[PDB]
Amino acid sequence: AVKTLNPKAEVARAQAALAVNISAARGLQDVLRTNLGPKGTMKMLVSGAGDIKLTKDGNVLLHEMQIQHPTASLIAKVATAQDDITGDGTTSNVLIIGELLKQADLYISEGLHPRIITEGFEAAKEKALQFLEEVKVSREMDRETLIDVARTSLRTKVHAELADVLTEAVVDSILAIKKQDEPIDLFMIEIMEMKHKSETDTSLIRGLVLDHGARHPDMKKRVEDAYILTCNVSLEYEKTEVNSGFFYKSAEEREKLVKAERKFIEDRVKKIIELKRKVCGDSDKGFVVINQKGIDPFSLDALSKEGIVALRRAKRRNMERLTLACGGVALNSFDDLSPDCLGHAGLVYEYTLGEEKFTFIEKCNNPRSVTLLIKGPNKHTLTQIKDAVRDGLRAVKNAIDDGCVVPGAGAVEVAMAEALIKHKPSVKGRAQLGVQAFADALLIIPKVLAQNSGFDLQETLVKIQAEHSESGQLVGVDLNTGEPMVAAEVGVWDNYCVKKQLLHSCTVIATNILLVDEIMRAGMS
Amino acid sequence: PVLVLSQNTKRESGRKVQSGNINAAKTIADIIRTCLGPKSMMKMLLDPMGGIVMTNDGNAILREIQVQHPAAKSMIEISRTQDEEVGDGTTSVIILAGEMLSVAEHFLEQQMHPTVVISAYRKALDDMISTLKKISIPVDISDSDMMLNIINSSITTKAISRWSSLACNIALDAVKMVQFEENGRKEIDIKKYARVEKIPGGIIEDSCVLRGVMINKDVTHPRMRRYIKNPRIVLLDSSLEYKKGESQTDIEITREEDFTRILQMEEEYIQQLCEDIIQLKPDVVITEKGISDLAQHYLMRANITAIRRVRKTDNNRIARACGARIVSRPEELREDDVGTGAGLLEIKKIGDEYFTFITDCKDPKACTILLRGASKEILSEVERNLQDAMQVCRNVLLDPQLVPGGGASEMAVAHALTEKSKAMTGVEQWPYRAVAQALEVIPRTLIQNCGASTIRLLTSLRAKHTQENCETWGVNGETGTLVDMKELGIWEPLAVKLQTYKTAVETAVLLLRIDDIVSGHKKK
Amino acid sequence: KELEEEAEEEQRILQQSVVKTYEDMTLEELEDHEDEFNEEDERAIEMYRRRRLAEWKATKLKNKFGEVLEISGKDYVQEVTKAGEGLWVILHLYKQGIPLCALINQHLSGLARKFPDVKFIKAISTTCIPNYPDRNLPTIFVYLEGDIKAQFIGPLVFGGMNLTRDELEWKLSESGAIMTDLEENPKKP
Amino acid sequence: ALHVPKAPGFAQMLKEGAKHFSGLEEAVYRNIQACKELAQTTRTAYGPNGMNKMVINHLEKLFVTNDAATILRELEVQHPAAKMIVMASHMQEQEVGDGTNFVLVFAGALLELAEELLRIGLSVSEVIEGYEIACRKAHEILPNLVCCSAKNLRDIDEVSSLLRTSIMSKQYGNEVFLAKLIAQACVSIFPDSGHFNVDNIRVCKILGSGISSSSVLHGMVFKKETEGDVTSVKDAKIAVYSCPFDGMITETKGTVLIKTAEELMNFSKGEENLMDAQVKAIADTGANVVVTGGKVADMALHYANKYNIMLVRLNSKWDLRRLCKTVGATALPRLTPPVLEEMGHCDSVYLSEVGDTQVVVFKHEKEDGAISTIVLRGSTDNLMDDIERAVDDGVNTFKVLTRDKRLVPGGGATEIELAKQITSYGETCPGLEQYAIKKFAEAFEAIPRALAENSGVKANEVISKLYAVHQEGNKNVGLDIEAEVPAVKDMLEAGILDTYLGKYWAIKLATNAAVTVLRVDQIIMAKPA
Ligand SMILES: Nc1ncnc2c1ncn2[C@@H]1O[C@H](COP(=O)(O)OP(=O)(O)O)[C@@H](O)[C@H]1O
Ligand SMILES: Nc1ncnc2c1ncn2[C@@H]1O[C@H](COP(=O)(O)OP(=O)(O)O)[C@@H](O)[C@H]1O
Ligand SMILES: Nc1ncnc2c1ncn2[C@@H]1O[C@H](COP(=O)(O)OP(=O)(O)O)[C@@H](O)[C@H]1O
Ligand SMILES: [Mg+2]
Ligand SMILES: [Mg+2]
Ligand SMILES: [Mg+2]
Repeated sequence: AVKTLNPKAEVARAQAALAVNISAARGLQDVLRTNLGPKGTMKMLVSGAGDIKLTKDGNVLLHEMQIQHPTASLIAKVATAQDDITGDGTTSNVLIIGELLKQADLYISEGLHPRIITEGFEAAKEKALQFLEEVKVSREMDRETLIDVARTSLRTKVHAELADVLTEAVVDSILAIKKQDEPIDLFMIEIMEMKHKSETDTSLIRGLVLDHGARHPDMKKRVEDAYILTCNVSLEYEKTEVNSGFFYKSAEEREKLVKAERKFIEDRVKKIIELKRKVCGDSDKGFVVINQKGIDPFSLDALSKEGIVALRRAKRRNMERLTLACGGVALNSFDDLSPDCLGHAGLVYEYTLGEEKFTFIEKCNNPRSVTLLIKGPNKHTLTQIKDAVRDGLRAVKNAIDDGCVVPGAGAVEVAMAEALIKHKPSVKGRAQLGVQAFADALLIIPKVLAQNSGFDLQETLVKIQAEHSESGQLVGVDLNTGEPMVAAEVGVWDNYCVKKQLLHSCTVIATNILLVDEIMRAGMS
Repeated sequence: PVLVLSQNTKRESGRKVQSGNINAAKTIADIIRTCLGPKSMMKMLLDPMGGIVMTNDGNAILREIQVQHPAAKSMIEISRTQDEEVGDGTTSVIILAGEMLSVAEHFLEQQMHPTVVISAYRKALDDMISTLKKISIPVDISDSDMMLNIINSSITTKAISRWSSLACNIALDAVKMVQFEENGRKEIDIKKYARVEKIPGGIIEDSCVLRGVMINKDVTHPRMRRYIKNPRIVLLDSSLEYKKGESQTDIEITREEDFTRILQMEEEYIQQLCEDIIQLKPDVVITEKGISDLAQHYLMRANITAIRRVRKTDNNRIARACGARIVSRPEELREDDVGTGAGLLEIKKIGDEYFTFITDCKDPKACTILLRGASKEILSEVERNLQDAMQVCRNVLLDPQLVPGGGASEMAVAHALTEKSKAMTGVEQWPYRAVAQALEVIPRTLIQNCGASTIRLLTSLRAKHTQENCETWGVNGETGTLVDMKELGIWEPLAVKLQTYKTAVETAVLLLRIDDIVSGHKKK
Repeated sequence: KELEEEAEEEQRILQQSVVKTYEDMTLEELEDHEDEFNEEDERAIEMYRRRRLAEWKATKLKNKFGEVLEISGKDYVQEVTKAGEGLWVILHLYKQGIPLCALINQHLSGLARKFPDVKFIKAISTTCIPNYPDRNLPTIFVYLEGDIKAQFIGPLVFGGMNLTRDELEWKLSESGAIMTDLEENPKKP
Repeated sequence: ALHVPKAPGFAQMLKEGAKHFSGLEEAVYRNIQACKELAQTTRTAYGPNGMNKMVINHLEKLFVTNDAATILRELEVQHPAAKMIVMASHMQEQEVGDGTNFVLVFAGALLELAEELLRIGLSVSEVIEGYEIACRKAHEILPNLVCCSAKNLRDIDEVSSLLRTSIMSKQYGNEVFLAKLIAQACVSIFPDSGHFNVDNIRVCKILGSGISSSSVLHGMVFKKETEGDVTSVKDAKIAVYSCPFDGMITETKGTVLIKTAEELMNFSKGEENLMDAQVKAIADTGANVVVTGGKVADMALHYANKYNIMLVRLNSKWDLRRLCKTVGATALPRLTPPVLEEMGHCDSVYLSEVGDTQVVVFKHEKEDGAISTIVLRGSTDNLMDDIERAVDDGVNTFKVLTRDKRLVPGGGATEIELAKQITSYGETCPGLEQYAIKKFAEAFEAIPRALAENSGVKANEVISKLYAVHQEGNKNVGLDIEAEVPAVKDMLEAGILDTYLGKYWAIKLATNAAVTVLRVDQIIMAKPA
């Protein structure tokens, strides 16, 4: 009752709040359920400028939907948090929210209070956590299992051949990791974009690809056996900080002063030249200088006359990636130049693309940082491949972190729903009916897999629980035929942490929405 | 034409405006009447900036409400007052104020002047404070079980109640880690040194209070170690690069050997500063300002991890945790200013961000709560509930008294001062009993919220609550029954209840002393 | 002052006008923050940095005056007409009358110091204009290139003795001079 | 009952200008229709009988041309699927330099046939997989269709003949002349190391006489005038500078100090003497031409005239580097009279007028150089623009001819043969996907028909004749142009050929674009701003 105090205020009371929240969640679920699984359909999205975005991700599509509803934004940021921490499982998140809300409203419209529904949801979440913990299979994460997990994720994101090539590239990328007890750092596996030849040409480069090139025309365009000097010093003209100024009396003094002002950077560059000549000028062994800060054309020419190649204005991350891949050491000052400060590369060359130049460093002895080169005919293909490889990388890292992987294709959801149904007699109260809702809520995961494949939801599902009879395996839905299929034998895998995050976040957000009895808009003026 | 006052000035006078004032309070008391009790209902608020606040507590509801009626503005200010002073009892005080005005309106109509009502209200306030202090029971601070029970009582009515067995512990730890002894006297308990930080995504019970400090920074240089076992931390306030100064210098160069000499002077100044830092052998250096490339190079050559710009509050809590001290001029960096005791420094990666932990430190006096949840709003509500629990824990550590909850204390004081009023005579006895039955709303509010019938339940409660020291008998709002609060075991700090009563009665006085309104004119 | 946390800083930046939107800083605070800027757009921020550095060096190249230079009627033609392309002058015609000449003379030195970008010239009325009336004691006849751009002749135009330090900046700039770092038309009061 | 409310759910939570198209008939069919419209707006500009089209851009600039990429770029397109096809055609132009009109026609044909199949009752996935299978089959059989691989790439006549067939698609009348000039320009830059660049063939546009007055010179032409007083040096040594022809100054601000009258006397004399000494040092090395990248001082100009030094100013870094490449010099940041190894050698430098355009010429007289320039004449700016587009297409054809020298017959021969092979493969394949395969045979029919469509003959008649002849097996017969009746003739003998790599990339990109646009079935447009 704030319209008495604020005449221009929007109020939705108990039944109104429940109805509007359930309707918004149903709308989001109905939009998002047409893409879940590898059988989903792409979505083309156009912004104000006119750029085209082809996507199937739950989070990307959910952000680029033109929606204004409050609860829609609530579930949107739930989904983006889940994407940020776990890596994937966003569309299924939205579907699960929608199904919890629909079942809760179905059981509330019959004259019931949401409190017992939420109590049943909590009990069902505890039982589901126990079952998920007891159903996961723990193995030694090897090449084959990682190929399986990444293939599942990329087959979800893109079509068959591109999914397989991306799966191979993604696994080979996130398999060069440090000590087993050391947690994985995913910044080292960097993504580079090239509007270039066909989409099947994307691959993994052992060294690095840099968007900058040799700025001096006379520098050599390919060096075979390269020393690397990664630096952070500025060969650019750094003027005196405290507002200096030259004062002379004749043109000769002017010339002497210009030579004097150049002398400092000339000495700094001469240090590099001396280091190169002392290390090796022999047998066409090239020298590469990679600098984060700018380099002046005077110093460009000075280095070029010595047969050097110098890279200026590199990213901050690239210094770390190079000292991990090439094997040298980063430099912030030339006080102590030593031959051990140079990394080693077996090929450093330059490739042109229209007007852009890319420097490729490869044939390292044992890279610790690799790069993914994405090549495509048009920009939206590159963005789609980028999101796909991101999802695959996070999925593989999640599988690696904890040596456990859950059967996919909705088999685990069906099994844990059956377990919840069996446990339902042991809730000791009305809340058990809410537990029932929770169970049916999980069935939204396998059902849509049938719906997207063209099969009827009810018959194929009842087949799945029929196959979950005394022959009690983890059997999911086959998207090619619809007959129940054992997930483990075929290899449709899923990340255990993703399922855990779903079971937690979905229950929490559904419980909080079901407790909302008033939507308020006031305080604007 | 011809005017005395301004053209836009409007005036209202007489009982009319009085009624309006009362009604205004009731409207404010009507928005959040359903948020009181363990069976409360969440409310969603749409910010003008596009945000959403999904909350239960009254203050977080009213702070997002703008009212042009000045009586409602006063009520909102009262809500903020109760939130800031104690941190608990917002809905209780707002409901009590609303019902006190609602019951004073009846006497206002019966040609009774407001001044006698105000006098009776003040007398009732004094007597209820007395009889609320009378029924209090002490609490053993050293007993951790009772502390956890009190925090559970304060947290059972919020959204994180399901994780109470966790959340209480968190709060307790933080409140027992900030407890500090200042110079001689002046024990303190401040929440500037108890930071709660939200990291969306994860598991709610994965949240924990760290024995140290967490900030969202990264190591300045890749080669610097991201894992330090036993750091020796030195904290810097000033900058570590070369700065012009204050006066205008304008150095003039006429020789060939002054420009390069100036630049080498800058480099040697940086080297001298870094050597002054290094000579006392630190291991981690924290600065509130930038770091020059030469500075980090020289620090790295001595195997030192440098963390660049850090907000001043984070640096202050780091200093309080590690026992270090902030120094601005490095040449005066003493041995006593070096922070030893930090059990571990780790630069971890969470999601796609780098987070630096200085955890495992010995006997810290500052804490950071790794609060991991599912969403920004969920985490905001969780940290609001944690703040409420922290405030209650501080209140009970600064006040060893307790009082029964569930409307038991309210009914007890109501009956006590009713029996007190039954002996006196005069015209002020009627407002006295009006306040007596005014303190009765919150038990009725609980019975209404739990879904039970208030008439017979509250009649039975009041009838039985008259004899044989039953002042601890209240309502169980989970089952909507009448229980003895000793067995149910829900108690609340005496400070919260007395502050609630005082604030409600004072708001009633303030909005009841007023009979004229002049609206619309220039500021001064 | 700065005893404010992340949430308080966000509240302050939202309340001030809207937000700094990571695009409108000078070489000082975009250089000192240096870490809030997300890393996926390093090329954009670096291009912005290089363009702003070019702008700064261009501005410092044309900032070469610093202080007012006073001239007589001899060279007055050259510094009123041949001052240069794209440069405008001030031409404060002043005498030894205490109040207004004294205040404006003390203020123009500070303005020239803080604006080394625009020419400041002051001349005495007796030997700059033949038999100037001298009743209109202030006279700042601003020349854009060689023509009229503004004019202030009366002490009433300035407002009399009640002249502050920086409202002269707005008074000169309203005619189309170099921009101001100050708001409000009559500098408050 | 006078207003239908919005359906609860998504349709009620949409934004104001947002448009949501869902379902096959509401999104896929509309995309197909838009792409067909985009294809037919350019189909009339296909082949050696394609009419030029005039486009007024958003800035009111006239573009008369039949190059599909140019008219597609300078014509604002707002539909998403049409933007997809635009991107595909532009990528084809960037990769090869030809096939953009082929990409448009093929993508439109594929989408129209896909709409037909979807109407019949095939699924989206079935058509997509059939299209991919047929595209892989076409790529697998394409190399067997090649004939008459490029042999030399150095003989003038052979390369001119090879480029003439890539030139006839624009300016069908004046074909041999343009091919001859393009070949002459291209051969002189082929550095006999295999890395032939296309940025070393520059075009200089001079208004005046007709096309037949165009020429190629093994140097460059700048629309500039020398700043000195000496012109037409006979056999000059050129010095190239990246700094202004002035006494270099401190980067830091420097104000001179004079404390005695002697210094005030000597300042100007000393500066003048220093400048004279510098200019004399530059001049005594035998240099006759000095070119600078910045402003030229009046005193420096004086001392250039005194020692008879030609002084040509330049105002572009690209021009400076290209001049350095063509003369053999390198830009140096100071005056410092160049050492013997960095003094450019050119056979002559001129200041000449041809069309009231005073130009500076660095012509070589020994055919040697890394850069050659086409000075093409004309009577209108737009006609010279069209000729320049043709020269760019011919140069790109030569570039794609340096690698993968294989050629395929043109004039509809290759498309019809490929269609016949792919429909035989489809008829020799079971499954429900075969229908899609049988559509490629129709899609490859779109190309020759368009040619006939632009020649004023019957497309059905020429298609029937093409199949009738190709049934025998003479895979090198195609459409005849200007026969006043639908007829066919050989293409191996006629010299009408196309690069194998160009057709490969065109087919690949057209199929990719069609499949990608077919894949999507839901569109959410968002408030065009
Ligand atoms: N080849 C397959 N056969 C059957 N089911 C699959 C196959 N690949 C993936 N799935 C299932 O389909 C679901 C796809 O979910 P996905 O679209 O990735 O969710 P989100 O978009 O939220 O990440 C997974 O739960 C997985 O179990
Ligand atoms: N389980 C319970 N049964 C009955 N009453 C309870 C129970 N838990 C708390 N209460 C009562 O409810 C009140 C807590 O309400 P709360 O939402 O904390 O109010 P506020 O928002 O004003 O702090 C306390 O006064 C306490 O006496
Ligand atoms: N003399 C000719 N006789 C018959 N066909 C020709 C002749 N010259 C060119 N063609 C054909 O005309 C077509 C011209 O297409 P074109 O406009 O170059 O496409 P794009 O603009 O995509 O490069 C070529 O496919 C070629 O086979
Ligand atoms: Mg996925
Ligand atoms: Mg409370
Ligand atoms: Mg063409």
